[PDB]
Amino acid sequence: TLTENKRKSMEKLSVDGVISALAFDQRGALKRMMAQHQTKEPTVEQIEELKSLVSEELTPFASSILLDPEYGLPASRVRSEEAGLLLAYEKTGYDATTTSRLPDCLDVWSAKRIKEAGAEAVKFLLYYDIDGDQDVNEQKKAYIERIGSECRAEDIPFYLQILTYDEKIADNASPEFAKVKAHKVNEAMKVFSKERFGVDVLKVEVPVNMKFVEGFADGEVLFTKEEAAQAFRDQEASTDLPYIYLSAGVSAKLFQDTLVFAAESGAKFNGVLCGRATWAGSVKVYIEEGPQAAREWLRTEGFKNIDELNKVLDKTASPWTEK
Amino acid sequence: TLTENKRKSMEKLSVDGVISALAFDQRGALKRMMAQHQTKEPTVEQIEELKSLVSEELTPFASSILLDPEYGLPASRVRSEEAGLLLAYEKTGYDATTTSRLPDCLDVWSAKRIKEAGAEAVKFLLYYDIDGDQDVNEQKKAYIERIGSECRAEDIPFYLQILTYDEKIADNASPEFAKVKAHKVNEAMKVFSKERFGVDVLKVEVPVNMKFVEGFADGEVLFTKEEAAQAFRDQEASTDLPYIYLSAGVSAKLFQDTLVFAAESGAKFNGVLCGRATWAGSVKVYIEEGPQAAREWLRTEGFKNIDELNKVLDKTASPWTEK
Ligand SMILES: [Ca+2]
Ligand SMILES: [Ca+2]
Repeated sequence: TLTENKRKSMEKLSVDGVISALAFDQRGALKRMMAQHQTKEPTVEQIEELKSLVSEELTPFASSILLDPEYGLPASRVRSEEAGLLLAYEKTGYDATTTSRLPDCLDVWSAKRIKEAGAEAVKFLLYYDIDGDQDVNEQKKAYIERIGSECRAEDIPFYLQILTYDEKIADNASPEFAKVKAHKVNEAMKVFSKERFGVDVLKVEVPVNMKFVEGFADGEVLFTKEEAAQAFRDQEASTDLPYIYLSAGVSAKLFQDTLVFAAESGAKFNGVLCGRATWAGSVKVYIEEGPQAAREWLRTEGFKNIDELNKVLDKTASPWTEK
Repeated sequence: TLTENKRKSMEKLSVDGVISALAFDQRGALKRMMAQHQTKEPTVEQIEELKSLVSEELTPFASSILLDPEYGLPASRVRSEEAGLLLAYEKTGYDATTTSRLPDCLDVWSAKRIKEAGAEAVKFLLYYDIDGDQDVNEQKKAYIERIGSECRAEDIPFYLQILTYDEKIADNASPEFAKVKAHKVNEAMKVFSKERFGVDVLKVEVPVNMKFVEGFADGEVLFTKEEAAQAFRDQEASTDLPYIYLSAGVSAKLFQDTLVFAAESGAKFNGVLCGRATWAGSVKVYIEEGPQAAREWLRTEGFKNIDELNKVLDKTASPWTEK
């Protein structure tokens, strides 16, 4: 169920019950991309400006935009008046020396402060290995309970992003991980759909690596179209919450093709929180050719990208209202 | 204002609006006391047992008991039927290699789990130097906001304990700290009485080191009685929340005389969360003579301490229900 304010907030993040959200809370990742044509270390001014350019030019075509409080608050204030705002709550990345990947909130932030900054949702990223250390997962579950409680008190939607992994499989893109991905994703969704975690929307991976599915694979084939289709249906059955897809390790085209396949298979996903593929190109242009060039790229190539995505969403997504 | 459930919980922790609570969530501190008396490391069983003995013998004379989830859950189950339960939420102690003393919740606990474990309040201890690093304090304030929000969502009273310190003063028993203690205590109370922190009751230090007050001092005198009295009045004017005193491990007699002085000075404190001043002597007995001897100490010296404290509370404390 949703409280009146949470419902209203959800409405501000979507169009006709579909979430077509632009993800741009990248921090370290964006800086690194920038580093790729580096006269110097990329500045705070540069990072914040590029987020503002993307926000200004592309949010007229997105139902909402996800930003980080570190670099993204200026960008958040210049978003289209028709677009809602989500703010990221987690610290980026994880310790590569250990396998625990424990969650940690931004040090001077709280759900209250996120709401005060104008957000209509709190977004939090959790790494979860359902088969991992039981004590680690207990600590993780407790952490999410806390955040869910915060969001209930502040009456602001809780968007929980889950990225799955295996403590013992180094590469998420490996065939080894592909074989267990459906299990990692769908079981994690079952866990955090439980009422006690206070989640309003799940941001999740597609439950299969399409690069190993028949018809989509350029190399080894691990799954038939039917087995992949069943994974999407299993995922649909793993939660009664609204859920939306993230894009990871795939091109814009493959992602869009996957949304088509997802819908064809019977998945009732309620939209996406996608970004990188849409605005990636603007980054090279911005560093090299300046902000005015980047603005033009976003107005042209940028619009093309997000518009193609929206037209795919129009024929594949299902409304969260239709619960 | 209290919600219906918070009020009911406050009622279970109090009698006629006065909190006569027994504090025994000590961990590191208890371990240190125990250290003073034996060769070996204290065992889990010994810590759990002594906590259960104090709970069994003394909670018939307290309106509630504060315990720690780590060693205190068995003790919580054998408390008097008439006594309420608070559970601690913070990890014990602080990092002595730095001056920030940052707060940290127990890893596998949440406010929801504390409530599920039968507690009628969440207690959290924060070290705070009002004059300290501003970024450190911003992080501390954000952290308390989160907990206050949790407690609002779970509809469970939030007891915030504040222990003051100075980043540049090593010993809080020193005359140097004594001269700034009132400032540290009263300004901290003011800050954490702000609505945004969601506190229901403050557990605080008396705003004076009584050992340096004329009439109480056996050595150097830093303060006249009128100056000490004014600090208590300043404290009363620093919050409109209920507040209760901790004993800080002074003698039972000095704590009792302090409460009388507080009341005479004009402090409208609403009770105590008193630990060491009551049961401290049981530790030596339990270690050296065993549980039965400790039980007999509690039934005699322990009772005498808490009985005389209750008599003093009866004539000094002010009801929270008058608010
Ligand atoms: Ca107020
Ligand atoms: Ca007052």
